[PDB]
Amino acid sequence: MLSKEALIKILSQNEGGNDMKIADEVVPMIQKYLDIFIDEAVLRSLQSHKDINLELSHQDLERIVGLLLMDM
Amino acid sequence: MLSKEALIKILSQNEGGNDMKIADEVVPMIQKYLDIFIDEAVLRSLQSHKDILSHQDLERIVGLLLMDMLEHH
Amino acid sequence: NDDEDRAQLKARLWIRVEERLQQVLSSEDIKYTPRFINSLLELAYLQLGEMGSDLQAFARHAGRGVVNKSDLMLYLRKQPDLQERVTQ
Amino acid sequence: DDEDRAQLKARLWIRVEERLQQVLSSEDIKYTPRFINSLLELAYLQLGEMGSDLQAFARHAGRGVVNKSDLMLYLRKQPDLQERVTQ
Repeated sequence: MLSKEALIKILSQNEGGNDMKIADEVVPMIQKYLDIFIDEAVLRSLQSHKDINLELSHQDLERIVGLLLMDM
Repeated sequence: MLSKEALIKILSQNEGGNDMKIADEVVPMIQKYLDIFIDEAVLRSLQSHKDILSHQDLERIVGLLLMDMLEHH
Repeated sequence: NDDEDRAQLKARLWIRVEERLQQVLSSEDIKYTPRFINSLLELAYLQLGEMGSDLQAFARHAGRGVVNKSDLMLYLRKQPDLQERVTQ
Repeated sequence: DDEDRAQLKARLWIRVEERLQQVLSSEDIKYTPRFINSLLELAYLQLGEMGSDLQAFARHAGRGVVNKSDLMLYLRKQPDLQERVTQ
């Protein structure tokens, strides 16, 4: 499971000098959220590839992620 | 403009018993948000028919309005 | 007693929406249906509900029982434009 | 600091890969390099958006440390996640 070290650094990517401070009981909650996030992305991507139509891409994920962009 | 106590009742529509309380300061800000929201809805609607005002005009631009409004950038 | 309130709310909101249509339009004689304005009214009513729900959660988060400017600013944190215009 | 983005993503890929192989029953279905890349960026960016929101919510409450009520507020509209994330 994603080490607490990485997680705090990733969550802090958008600001500050020093990383954010997070209470101890919250870190494993975010670790679990992360596991859920990627499990949803993948399983939904798989389901999408089946509805339309063994190998997933740009496009199975694109199709599953909402109207969020974070690029363009 | 609009009211000040009516906004309270509309803003609270989703909550249980007693209405929410709002600082005198914030009332004119929500009032402005409302006007902007209506203005954006109409202009986007009007640009949608001019490209391509019905129930369909508003429906075409609605998804993007909400992303852009109350929300992001 | 509460149905009468709701109806007069949507009615007074409807008036502001009308005052907004007429200004924003004109300058360009334009068409709009009673169903268009009705839909806009409804959408503005719900949108206000959604925001109100958030502002309430934000005031509560800080332990206040009254909505702040800081609550509105937080609600609009990803919207620097609305943050600016809504100030004055 | 684009160098930090690469170092942290490499870390992220370790768990991402673990999870890809997990609900895969350990190697059964293929993923393209684009799909891996996209998933990684998506995971990395979402964590960044959330962290940023967590920090703002903590500060809104006048705290310097992110606590449970911030996460719960972030997850306010997903009561199922709130539970899952604590269980």
